[PDB]
Amino acid sequence: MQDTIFLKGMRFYGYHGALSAENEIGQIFKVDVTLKVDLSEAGRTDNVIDTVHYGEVFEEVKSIMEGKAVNLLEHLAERIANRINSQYNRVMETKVRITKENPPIPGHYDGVGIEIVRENK
Amino acid sequence: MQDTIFLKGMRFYGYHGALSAENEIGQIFKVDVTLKVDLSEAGRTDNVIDTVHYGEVFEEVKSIMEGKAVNLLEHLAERIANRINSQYNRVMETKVRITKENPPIPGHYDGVGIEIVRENK
Amino acid sequence: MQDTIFLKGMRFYGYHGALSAENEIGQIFKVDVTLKVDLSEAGRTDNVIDTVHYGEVFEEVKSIMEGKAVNLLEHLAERIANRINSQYNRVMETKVRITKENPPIPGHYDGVGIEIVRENK
Amino acid sequence: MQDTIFLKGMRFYGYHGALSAENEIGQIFKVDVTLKVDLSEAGRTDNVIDTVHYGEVFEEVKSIMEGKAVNLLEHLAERIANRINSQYNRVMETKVRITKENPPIPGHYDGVGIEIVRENK
Amino acid sequence: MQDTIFLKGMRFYGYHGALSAENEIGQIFKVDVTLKVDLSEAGRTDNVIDTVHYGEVFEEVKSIMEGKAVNLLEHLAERIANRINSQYNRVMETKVRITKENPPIPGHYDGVGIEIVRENK
Amino acid sequence: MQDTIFLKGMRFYGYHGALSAENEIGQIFKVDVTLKVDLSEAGRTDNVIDTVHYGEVFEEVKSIMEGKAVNLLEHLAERIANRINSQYNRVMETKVRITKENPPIPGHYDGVGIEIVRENK
Amino acid sequence: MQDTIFLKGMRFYGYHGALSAENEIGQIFKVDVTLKVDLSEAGRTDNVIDTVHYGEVFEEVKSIMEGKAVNLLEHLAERIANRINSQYNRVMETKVRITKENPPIPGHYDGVGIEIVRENK
Amino acid sequence: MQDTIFLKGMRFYGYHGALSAENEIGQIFKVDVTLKVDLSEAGRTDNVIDTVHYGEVFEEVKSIMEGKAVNLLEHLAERIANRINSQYNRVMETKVRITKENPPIPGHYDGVGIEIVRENK
Ligand SMILES: Nc1nc(O)c2nn(-c3cccc(C(=O)O)c3)nc2n1
Ligand SMILES: Nc1nc(O)c2nn(-c3cccc(C(=O)O)c3)nc2n1
Ligand SMILES: Nc1nc(O)c2nn(-c3cccc(C(=O)O)c3)nc2n1
Ligand SMILES: Nc1nc(O)c2nn(-c3cccc(C(=O)O)c3)nc2n1
Ligand SMILES: Nc1nc(O)c2nn(-c3cccc(C(=O)O)c3)nc2n1
Ligand SMILES: Nc1nc(O)c2nn(-c3cccc(C(=O)O)c3)nc2n1
Ligand SMILES: Nc1nc(O)c2nn(-c3cccc(C(=O)O)c3)nc2n1
Ligand SMILES: Nc1nc(O)c2nn(-c3cccc(C(=O)O)c3)nc2n1
Repeated sequence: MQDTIFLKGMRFYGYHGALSAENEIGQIFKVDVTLKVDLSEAGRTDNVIDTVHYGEVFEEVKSIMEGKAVNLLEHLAERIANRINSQYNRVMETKVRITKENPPIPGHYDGVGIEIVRENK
Repeated sequence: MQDTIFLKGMRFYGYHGALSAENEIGQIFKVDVTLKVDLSEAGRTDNVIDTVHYGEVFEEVKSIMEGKAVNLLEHLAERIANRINSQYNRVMETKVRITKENPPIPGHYDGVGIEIVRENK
Repeated sequence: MQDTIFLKGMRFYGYHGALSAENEIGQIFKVDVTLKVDLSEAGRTDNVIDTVHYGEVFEEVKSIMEGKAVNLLEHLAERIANRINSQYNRVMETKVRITKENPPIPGHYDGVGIEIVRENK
Repeated sequence: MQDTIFLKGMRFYGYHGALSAENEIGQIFKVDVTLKVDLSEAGRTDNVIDTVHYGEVFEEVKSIMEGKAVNLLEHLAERIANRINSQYNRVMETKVRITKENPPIPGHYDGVGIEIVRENK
Repeated sequence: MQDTIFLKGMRFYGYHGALSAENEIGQIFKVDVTLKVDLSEAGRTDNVIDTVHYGEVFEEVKSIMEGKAVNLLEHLAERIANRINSQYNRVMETKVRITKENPPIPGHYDGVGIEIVRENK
Repeated sequence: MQDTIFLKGMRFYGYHGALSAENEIGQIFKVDVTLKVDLSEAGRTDNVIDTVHYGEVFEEVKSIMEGKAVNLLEHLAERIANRINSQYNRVMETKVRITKENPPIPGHYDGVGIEIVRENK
Repeated sequence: MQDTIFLKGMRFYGYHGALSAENEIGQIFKVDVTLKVDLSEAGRTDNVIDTVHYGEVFEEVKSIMEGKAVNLLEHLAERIANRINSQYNRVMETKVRITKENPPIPGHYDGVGIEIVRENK
Repeated sequence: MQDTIFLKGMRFYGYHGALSAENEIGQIFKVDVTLKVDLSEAGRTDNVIDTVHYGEVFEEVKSIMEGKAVNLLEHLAERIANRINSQYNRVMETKVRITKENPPIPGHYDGVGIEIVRENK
């Protein structure tokens, strides 16, 4: 089953980061969420109730990304994957990628971050 | 067999969407279609009749994307994959990705959508 | 005097638009604000009080762009230019460009909008 | 008066070109239309009737770009500028830029074309 | 073994295409070549003779892409893969992707093409 | 008169540069050529003979850019502007911009170069 | 005289900013430097000594951008323009644009900054 | 286990290359480093000590990329992968991609390079 639902390049201004200064100033966090979901039924029916509403997923991500500031992106992706797997039984597995495009790292690069894949139990 | 034929970033202005307002105003839909097809024979012959004409595939996609407005992208990708698998025996499997780059979702993101892979029976 | 202060590609999700459907669903609005300001004194002093804080300008723009929904972009740029010229005597003239990258217009284009230049009296 | 209304990156698939082959195969034409229009009244009123509807301009451009095939881009921009100046008294001057991003020219480049500015008499 | 050598976005102006008009006018062809090659020895030695010179591969591709005009991209990728596998024993397998970014297809899209993977025997 | 004919992002692989090493290895040169030409007549007639053929201009540029290696971009733009003004009486003035996107300068930047504007006498 | 020498998108990682946190963490600063210089002589001669070496200008910019941390971009552009006008008599005027693509401003935007133009006395 | 830590588009100006001229002039090298690391613990704890600090990895890469000039990219990726696997037991495997976007190859392309994947023993 290779069907997926996806939300790309979601950006939120937040205050997460292990450094005090980072928590103070804040920065933009880029998030990509890919959900493994069997889409044939919805493909047949055309009924929104046979799939996972992308609008509701974005809201879950947002609440976590624009909420209390944590230290790691690992913690942020872990709470997102957990929150999506929990509320949707149709999601067989959740992949969350978080990118810090402008971290306190003295150099020239496009971005830094992590990516986790969590199966829904 | 890893051979493929592909059509990338196909854009159509349509009126699909579960929301009334969406059906009224319309929006741009981005479509990516990848076909698993053994290309060696055509590679040997150089005869167009030994492969799948990308121009004809785009027309099939277009007719579905610029046609009657449905509610889901799942339904739109399902009719496309079904239409391509049906008319071409050479297509062993069809992958359709549809992106709503500007959905009625209050936020900052690059796009939202779905992707399905359908084997030709 | 060719000195300027600028804020580029500011994006806000709003509900402005002459169409009911637009007010209902909303869309992303891109804003570019260029201010004619003599920057030599601040260039000499390095004192933030000798110039116009970009952070405060963005807040003014934001309040107008994410506030009550109006019909025209002309009205939106007119309230922004007026609000910036009013609070900053150092701004000799204000230029506001607003882009609707995804308007209810059935077609393929990069964006549509307006640009106004308002001298501070 | 530096106020303008603009439509950027409008793309149409057409068959214009001095070469037979070009008229046969067709190609994508990129169009940028900038209109000099005093936007203060609409800025004050917020009444759509005090400005020029971008949606109607795009339709005029479209009809010309997706219509009968001519030889030059100069002829295409000349009919567009003439058509916009003619129907809108509020347009003090019209600028039309047309780009052939993929012309029958053996080389590596981003695009080729012309740009005309026509005052409304 | 996941080591590779790659040449991305190689562009050539050519006259391949099943349509007469295409052979007459020509167009830009984009090529991506990925070679599976064990790179540890060269990684240890730092001796150019322990790997495959990207400069020589580009020349092989070029000669095929800017040479006699054929009908299919399948034929073009097949001659490239065959030419690289043949001259380099170190290449365990060759992947060739060819894109027609501007084909005689009336529509809006990023590109069309094919991709083949050929193991070196 | 604000009419122009333009050729953007023309790229050529050359060996110009004041450094020996540069003449040896070569690099990509980006060229932008803008011609001031009254386009109304061609706009009226639709006759290619009433304007300046972009295809012929690109050839002139090419011959200069892919020809003998000189030291400066100033010399390269000067020979191009001179060559275009000379062969076309319709060109009232020629603007040539040349960019070295990858010069032997140890740093991070998008490009370096020059731009000249030459009136046709 | 419309001749210019330019250095675009120069990026440096620095610690300038009116906020303590900014001085602590640092960020990327984008710089664009345009010099008004008569390029005809160098265009005629092809002698590097008849123009301004872009490599030397980048070094001046770099030393200022990667040096002691100041509060304003105005101060940074003022020292750059002053340093270039001072060492080169051939530079009739210097334009310096500095962009903070990731400032401590809670929002979604492409960048913020200033631009100054300084004539060489 | 599909968890990863990544550093994308890291750019360094260096003097590696099999050609004398290349060692003399230097060029920009683009590096992408992907690390397979189990991120659940850090995801649970939010403790930086339960993961691999991206800032420290960038420093290791930098020291190798901006250090002594070698002939191959294979040698450069091999020393990076080896250096990261060596200092971090948490890294189960390291993938290093190096791109020469502007090599001494007479042609039009986006880039050339290699990619290696090295398991940590
Ligand atoms: N522009 C903008 N919009 C929002 O909705 C924001 N929410 N936060 C925000 C507030 C408090 C904490 C965080 C956080 O990421 O921890 C984010 N910054 C914003 N900026
Ligand atoms: N510009 C443009 N071109 C076309 O070919 C279009 N077809 N539709 C269209 C018409 C009716 C229904 C749909 C739909 O997607 O349901 C699309 N909008 C277009 N715009
Ligand atoms: N994501 C996001 N963030 C904000 O700060 C928003 N503000 N509005 C908003 C709310 C009410 C009216 C408007 C408007 O533009 O008229 C905008 N939508 C948002 N989405
Ligand atoms: N995809 C697409 N959509 C349209 O609305 C088109 N109109 N034409 C078209 C038809 C006849 C003549 C021309 C022309 O440009 O001369 C264009 N090609 C299209 N493709
Ligand atoms: N600009 C440019 N440079 C080259 O090296 C070219 N080679 N061909 C070319 C010539 C003959 C046949 C083909 C072909 O692709 O069949 C290509 N067009 C070029 N343009
Ligand atoms: N790929 C490619 N195509 C061409 O037409 C080229 N011409 N030159 C070339 C040859 C001799 C001198 C110069 C020069 O720029 O001085 C350029 N390199 C090329 N590469
Ligand atoms: N990667 C990198 N390279 C350099 O040359 C740097 N110079 N500085 C630097 C050091 C001290 C002060 C500043 C400053 O901008 O004030 C910058 N950070 C760098 N990072
Ligand atoms: N701008 C810039 N910044 C640095 O930190 C650099 N380090 N090197 C450098 C110096 C010596 C050898 C190499 C090399 O790559 O072999 C690189 N060039 C730089 N440019």
